[PDB]
Amino acid sequence: ARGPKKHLKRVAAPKHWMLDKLTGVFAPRPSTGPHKLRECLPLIIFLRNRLKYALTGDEVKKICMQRFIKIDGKVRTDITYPAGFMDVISIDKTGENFRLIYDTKGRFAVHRITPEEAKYKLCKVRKIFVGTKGIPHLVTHDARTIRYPDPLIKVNDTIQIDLETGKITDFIKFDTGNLCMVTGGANLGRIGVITNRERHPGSFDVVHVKDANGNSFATRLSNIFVIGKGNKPWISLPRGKGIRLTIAEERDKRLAAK
Amino acid sequence: GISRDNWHKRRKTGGKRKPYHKKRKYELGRPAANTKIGPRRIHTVRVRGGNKKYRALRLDVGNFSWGSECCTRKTRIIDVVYNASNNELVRTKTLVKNCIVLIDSTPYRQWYESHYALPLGRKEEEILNKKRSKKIQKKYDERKKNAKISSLLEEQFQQGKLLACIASRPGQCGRADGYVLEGKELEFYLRKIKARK
RNA sequence: UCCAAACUAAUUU
RNA sequence: ACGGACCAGAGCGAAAGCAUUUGCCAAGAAUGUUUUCAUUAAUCAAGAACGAAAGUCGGAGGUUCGAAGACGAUCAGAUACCG
RNA sequence: UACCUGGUUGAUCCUGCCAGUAGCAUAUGCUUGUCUCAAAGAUUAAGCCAUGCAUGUCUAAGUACGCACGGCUACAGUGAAACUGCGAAUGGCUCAUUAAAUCAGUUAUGGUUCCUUUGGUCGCUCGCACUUGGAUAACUGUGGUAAUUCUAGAGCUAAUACAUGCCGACGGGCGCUGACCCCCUUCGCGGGGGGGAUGCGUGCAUUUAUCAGUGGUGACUCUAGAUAACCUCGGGCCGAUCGCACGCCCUGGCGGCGACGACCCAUUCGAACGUCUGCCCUAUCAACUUUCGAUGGUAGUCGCCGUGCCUACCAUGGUGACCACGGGUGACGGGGAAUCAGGGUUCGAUUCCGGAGAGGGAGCCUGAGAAACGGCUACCACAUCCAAGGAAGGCAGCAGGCGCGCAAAUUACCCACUCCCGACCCGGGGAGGUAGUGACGAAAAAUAACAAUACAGGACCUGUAAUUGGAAUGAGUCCACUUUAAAUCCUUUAACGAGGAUCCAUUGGAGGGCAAGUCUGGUGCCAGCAGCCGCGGUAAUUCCAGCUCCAAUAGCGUAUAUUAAAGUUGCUGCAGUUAAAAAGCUCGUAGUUGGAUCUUUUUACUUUGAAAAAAUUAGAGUGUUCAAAGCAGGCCCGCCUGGAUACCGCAGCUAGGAAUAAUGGAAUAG
RNA sequence: UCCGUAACUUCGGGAUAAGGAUUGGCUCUAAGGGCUGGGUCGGUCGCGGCCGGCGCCUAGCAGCCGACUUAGAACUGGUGCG
Ligand SMILES: [Mg+2]
Ligand SMILES: [Mg+2]
Ligand SMILES: [Mg+2]
Ligand SMILES: [Mg+2]
Ligand SMILES: [Mg+2]
Ligand SMILES: [Mg+2]
Ligand SMILES: [Mg+2]
Ligand SMILES: [Mg+2]
Ligand SMILES: [Mg+2]
Ligand SMILES: [Mg+2]
Ligand SMILES: [Mg+2]
Ligand SMILES: [Mg+2]
Ligand SMILES: [Mg+2]
Ligand SMILES: [Mg+2]
Ligand SMILES: [Mg+2]
Ligand SMILES: [Mg+2]
Ligand SMILES: [Mg+2]
Ligand SMILES: [Mg+2]
Ligand SMILES: [Mg+2]
Ligand SMILES: [Mg+2]
Ligand SMILES: [Mg+2]
Ligand SMILES: [Mg+2]
Ligand SMILES: [Mg+2]
Ligand SMILES: [Mg+2]
Ligand SMILES: [Mg+2]
Repeated sequence: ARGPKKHLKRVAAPKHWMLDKLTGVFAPRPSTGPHKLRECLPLIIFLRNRLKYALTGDEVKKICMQRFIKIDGKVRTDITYPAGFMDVISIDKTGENFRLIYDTKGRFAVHRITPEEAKYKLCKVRKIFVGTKGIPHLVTHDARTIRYPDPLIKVNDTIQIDLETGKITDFIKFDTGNLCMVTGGANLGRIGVITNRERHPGSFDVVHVKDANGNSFATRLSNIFVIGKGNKPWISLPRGKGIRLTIAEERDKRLAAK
Repeated sequence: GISRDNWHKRRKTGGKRKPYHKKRKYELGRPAANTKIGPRRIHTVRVRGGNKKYRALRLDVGNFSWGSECCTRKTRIIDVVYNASNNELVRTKTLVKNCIVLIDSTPYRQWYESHYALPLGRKEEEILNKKRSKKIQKKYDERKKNAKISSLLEEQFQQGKLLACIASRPGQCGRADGYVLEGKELEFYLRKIKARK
């Protein structure tokens, strides 16, 4: 191309959006924002293909232009705003206050949280740098920036910020035994405690995570998101608590529910 | 136009490679600035990203550093005496990033005579032979201890011409900054100039 | 240890 | 020029090939070995040495035989067989 | 389904090919009732193109004095046009170019740019404001021209266009300078401790030198700090802008929310250039590259940056039988597709990802992004109007036409769905969607069923009939609903609609391979058939016909590419005494392969973990009426539930294993 | 001067094959040599030496001298230049 792409084909879309291949040729290419394109969830396919509030695309913008949708305490009107992990969608008219967290199969679950849980969120510390006059900064997995963070908060740690304030409330260090969620790869959505952070200089670091059944698995350090301190998750986990059943152990769960 | 691609080169083996696309715009090159000495003439080029880089076609005034006192003044360039890259850039008075230049020394004599009260390169009276109060006159006496410039560098102040060196890239930044040659780097370039004579 | 070459196109098992 | 008989389902040589006597020169297999070295090997594009007979080019020699050639026969023909 | 059959002979066993056989995909032939999906000018000509369309865009929120409309005093409110802004670099089409190139996996940018979006930052600088300047379009008015989305002259008038530019913060602080005062000593000299006027400088960004060693990294010449400065007139920043609601303090003075813009730092979408490994045929291509850069060093120039990218000065290198270089390709690469026991073989123009080009080349403007072609500028080729003066061109966009050919569709309707762009809830989209043409192909499935007789059978059951009987339905016709942007079709339901149920099933065959006749008539080595062996010269099981029969059936022949068959290319798996074939013999470098030995250092190997685009394939779940499909669905105010898993050569990464296979340690002990 | 050279061949030749470019003036720039001295402390008297403590040019400097030639570049002329 001579410049940046603007469309997105239907079959070339991300798998976890769960679009179908006979509705149209294209998929909603999400706008540029705080989340990556393969790691986001656009607002139109959340309101239309999950919640059934609208039936077409034009009925989504009739919701959004009436300013009924809030993201992170702020009104967003774009139908392809990239919403992502640990984000809070506040509809607030029906009073629902969603929080996007992956299920155990690796797609965004329609997950409801309590309307005082929607005051805050969690963020992974991606970068620490100082600025002019020696002022430290902090960059999250979202594109937001915090001036004057806590001196103990280092890279890959998880902070808890307040929406509508934008300041740091509390943080969790990346340590052994803390409670984390996997945000990428073949273990997308699984939850367990950190067993061992295996270091490799130059290349990627690998973290072994032990599930709450005895199962263990490993993932790169760039996909590990700490969600709890010790064994206590600081959010409300979805239905299943991040346990990946085998394909036999989810057959009988269907078979013992008929 | 002027392309700075790689695909017009032959391969490592010596095989001629065949082009697979027309020459793209991010592979452009532009003509050299060939910055001379004279009254200031600077052109700006719109470059990739919408940015601007300043290319200077004539420059007479620079910003050079004395180095061993952290004394940087804005002085005037007289001429070019040496160029390691091409001998015929000296004859046409072209200023490039490492060429050895020759500058007026009077901002460096004037600062030195004010910081040490000692004549430099002399065979008005107020800054040198001033009546100082004895607390102030005390302060100039520990500066008097370390006031000795090397013998190769006191020669330069008598002719009023320091031998200097460009450090910036004129024709990219539009300026000519650099530092004064001193020490073993001075006497290396001194005998190269004497050998060409 | 004398010589001694050739053989319907006219077809049906 | 040629080395009969002896001369063989015998020998030697990488193969082509190799036979009178004696001398000289260098080689080599097999056997023998309680010597020595200690894997130095096997097969091999490119490359290399050898390679009957006929043929080629120089010298020498030319007895026998003998392509080509010339005749005598035979033959329907016989520029072939035989002389 | 890991399959063979005919053909050399008088007969036999062989080697061996030819011929069958089965898909697949292109053309074609004959035929064709229904209905659901669906390819479709790639192959030859990346040949040439008439006409039309395919890209524009306005909110309460940049600029309305167009009465073009319009309500009751700077400006109501709509608002054409015009300026300004933004997009037009995406999409779409085609496969010519291109053989470590493109591309794929893998990594890097600690070697770079990045409009927008989102989050920071935006009184950090000591130095007319209650608003500054000029211009221009729309409009009006005079025109020119054969001509065009040509434009001239004159009068107006705007800004978030274009310029210019201040107050406030703002009290100073901090560095340097140092007049000067002051205190404690001192025989004195000297020495010691504060205050300090007046001057110079001061923030980010930029550029260079130097000093010190807040946070980070495997690793910085990183980030931050300190100092000396500089800061381009073709000029970095530091708001002369707009709308909502409008309150509050004592004319004044403050205040809520937005929009728009900003240098810079992140972020997002990327982009570009690098790392490692991987490609078809060819030796009747064996050496190639290099003072016209080939390989490297030093310094620069250029560039967004690393770099022989380029220049100067040097060095003489670099690549190659492990196939360089050269040539070819009926070569865009890949995901993939057809065939298939296991291995393979062939294909991939073609809807997804990546690349390329817009008649051929070349050069550029604008912009964040282009060497752009529904942008300019040339020249070549071609071609269009012309009053001969000139002007305009680019369908490998959708349609359409010509040409080329064995070979490929309507100059249809629509922004309703999918999404994209814009100032935008309103506009636009030949992207896309829907119809038409559609035996490319794929799924489903009519052309009769029954009963009684007449008869035949079988050990009460069954068959045969130009006999008979009323039962059942679609095809078709056809109202209406539904469907949808409006339709159409399907689905639904009235009305009709079957006896030769004339509402008629073809395509190939009948010696053998190979399912099916020694029937009848004609022809007489003729006409003809026949893939192969063959047939025909007067009783043709083979031709031409009739009768019968067979095969598969709304499909079936035929041509050609190709796969299996083919263990007839042989890795699995072939041969080489006489059938095709082992070089005359030996040496010999590459290459290939290498004896035994030990517990009973680097790799290869093996196992595992990551990270690996979907679609396709395998496969889970689910009654599209079934099936091909599809990702749906299911249960009585709503509730419940799916949208799995596997596989993804090699290379690179990770942790276990230590047999096998390489390799390494102490012999002048260095 | 710099490039570039076929058929044919007794492999020597053909060959100055053929074919093309360049050439002035001026101002510079590189490159190509030769002769001398590398003597550290008077250890210390027959401003010079007599025998040796005293030292590291050793990747060569420094002085003087000297021909001719090749290459490159800028400028310059009514495109002229063997
Ligand atoms: Mg004898
Ligand atoms: Mg050989
Ligand atoms: Mg012979
Ligand atoms: Mg002779
Ligand atoms: Mg005779
Ligand atoms: Mg026979
Ligand atoms: Mg065959
Ligand atoms: Mg495109
Ligand atoms: Mg990026
Ligand atoms: Mg070709
Ligand atoms: Mg292009
Ligand atoms: Mg064309
Ligand atoms: Mg172009
Ligand atoms: Mg076009
Ligand atoms: Mg067709
Ligand atoms: Mg079919
Ligand atoms: Mg019919
Ligand atoms: Mg047959
Ligand atoms: Mg085959
Ligand atoms: Mg087979
Ligand atoms: Mg065979
Ligand atoms: Mg044979
Ligand atoms: Mg032999
Ligand atoms: Mg062994
Ligand atoms: Mg001649």
